[PDB]
Amino acid sequence: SGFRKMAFPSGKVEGCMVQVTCGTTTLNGLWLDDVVYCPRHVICTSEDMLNPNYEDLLIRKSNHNFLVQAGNVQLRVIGHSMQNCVLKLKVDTANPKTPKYKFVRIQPGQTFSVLACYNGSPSGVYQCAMRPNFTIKGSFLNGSCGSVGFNIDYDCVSFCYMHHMELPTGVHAGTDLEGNFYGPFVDRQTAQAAGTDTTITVNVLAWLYAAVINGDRWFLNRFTTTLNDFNLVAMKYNYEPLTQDHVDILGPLSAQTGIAVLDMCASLKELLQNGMNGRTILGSALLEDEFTPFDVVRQCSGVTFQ
Amino acid sequence: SGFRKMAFPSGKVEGCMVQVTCGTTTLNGLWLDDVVYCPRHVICTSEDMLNPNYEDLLIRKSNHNFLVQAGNVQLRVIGHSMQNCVLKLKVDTANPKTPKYKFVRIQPGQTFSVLACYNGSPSGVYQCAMRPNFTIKGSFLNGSCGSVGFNIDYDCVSFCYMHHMELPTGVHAGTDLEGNFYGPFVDRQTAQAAGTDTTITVNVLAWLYAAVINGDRWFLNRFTTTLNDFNLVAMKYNYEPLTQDHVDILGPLSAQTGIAVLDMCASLKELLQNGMNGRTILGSALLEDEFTPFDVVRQCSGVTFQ
Ligand SMILES: O=C(c1cc(=O)[nH]c(=O)[nH]1)N1CCN(c2ccc(Br)c(Cl)c2)CC1
Ligand SMILES: O=C(c1cc(=O)[nH]c(=O)[nH]1)N1CCN(c2ccc(Br)c(Cl)c2)CC1
Repeated sequence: SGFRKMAFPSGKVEGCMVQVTCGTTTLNGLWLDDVVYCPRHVICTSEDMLNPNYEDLLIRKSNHNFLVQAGNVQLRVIGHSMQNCVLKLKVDTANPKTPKYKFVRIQPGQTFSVLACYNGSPSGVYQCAMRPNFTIKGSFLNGSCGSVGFNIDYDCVSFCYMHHMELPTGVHAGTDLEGNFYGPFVDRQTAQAAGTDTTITVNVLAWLYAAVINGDRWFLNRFTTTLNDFNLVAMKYNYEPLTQDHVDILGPLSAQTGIAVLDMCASLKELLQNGMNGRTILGSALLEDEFTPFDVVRQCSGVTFQ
Repeated sequence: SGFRKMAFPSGKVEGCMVQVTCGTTTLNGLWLDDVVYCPRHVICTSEDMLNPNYEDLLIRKSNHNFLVQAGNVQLRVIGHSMQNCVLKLKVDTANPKTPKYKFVRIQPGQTFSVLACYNGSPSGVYQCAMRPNFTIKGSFLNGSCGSVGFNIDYDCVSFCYMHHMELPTGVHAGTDLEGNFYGPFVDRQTAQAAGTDTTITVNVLAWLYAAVINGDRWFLNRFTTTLNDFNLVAMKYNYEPLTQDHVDILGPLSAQTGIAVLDMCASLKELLQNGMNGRTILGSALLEDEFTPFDVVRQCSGVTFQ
């Protein structure tokens, strides 16, 4: 038992991280097969950041302008292209540690692990959620661009995020691995703001089920509510509305605890209207919304990865 | 910027995890050079768990009673011995992925990363602290025994924890890699209880410095206190006393923020006596004590690992 913010083991990804230098700018790249992927803003200088024309900037570059290092080994760049906001550097050597992988775009509310890197070298791993406003609340310092987010499905790494920038409010923004930005952001050093965030309701419910599994039951009650009655209260507190699809997803947790979803919604309704009154749930004094139903099952039932 | 519960990258450890079977009992082992380390209670059956005599139990075993699997490859056990509460299985093949490593015993209040494993296969990584009562608040299911805790110093893995059991209160207990139990626990299925836990004061202060670095300043004030005045209040709230050694350790964070340690102690004194009044610090409504001063520096200043 117990419940922790658990990340995926990062070994399969650590062997793919490289350092990419263009001019006086260095950041991280992702080396799969014979391609290195990195944020295209590595080709910007100080004069270009405010309003870059990436097509012009890229045509003025040659392969030898790009220095790629995998530890000590230097990778020779034999070609380069741009795919949306990502630069694809073709190199002469295919990464022998290339895992089975795919590129997936995730949805708001889903979670993934982040491998924070500096100078191509892995620094730490942590779990986060894609927020409803398409930002993530990450932890990144200067030099972290090109760090990736991933999930592990069986033996397959699903890459879903590459880090590009920090917004003024301290939250982070990036792209999928096809270079399409999550959210209405662009890779230029202008003043961009995220929209208002909301709380991920289906995740809060999954976490309340994790609490019950771990012996925290004080917030339960005998009432029940309807989907429309709950959603009417949730709207008032900046909570995402709950759909029938969310109810079915919570099914396995309802069965393991014998507590129906709509029963749990009534408990959440009370917690929203009255607060926790100095009591905690799973060691938190706030409602946690960065665990999906699958995260809870994986940690409260058990799923390993070969 | 940002602040997350960050674990160390686990790749170097994932290549050392193996499955160890003795009879109908399977758990995880740590394979370094030509030795596999695992909890000695793998040699217990149902009749032995209540009052095991491990010397008798071990003499009745031969090398062929121990099945060790590294993925698919079977490792031939050519010898076995017992070191305190750990079994050392000598195998015919040295692990070629053996990293530079050492065995260290950590102190209460220090943090480490846990690689949770099932059937020799890594499942997740998370950060935790050794509590003042020598337990950890982990997340472990049936089959997790032999999972290890570690820190990474430069390129060296310092192994500090091997998981042995869950106590009745839901917290976890284990040994260092020499097989010496952290705390007054023994590997028998009797009713053992942890002593009362206290809050790790130097860690709370480090976290308040992380908050200031990340722009949370509402709890600051202009007062100052003495070490003895603070400790008098901290004792009342089940907080570890603060020593001059703790003050020096916090030095780098005091310098980066310009806020003296004793100034921060006065803020903490107020937070203990008045509460947070519905306000949060770094997204928490409770005082967090599982980040050391070094954790904060590493995340709020930057340290990678080759
Ligand atoms: O490495 C970091 C960084 C990431 C982070 O999350 N937090 C932090 O403090 N620093 N930066 C800032 C973004 N930057 C950047 C350069 C050109 C363009 Br065009 C754009 Cl859009 C961004 C590259 C360097
Ligand atoms: O795998 C787990 C486990 C760990 C955990 O943390 N949580 C959980 O639920 N299960 N166990 C329980 C301990 N057990 C065990 C066997 C013999 C002896 Br003698 C002792 Cl002392 C313990 C081996 C099997």
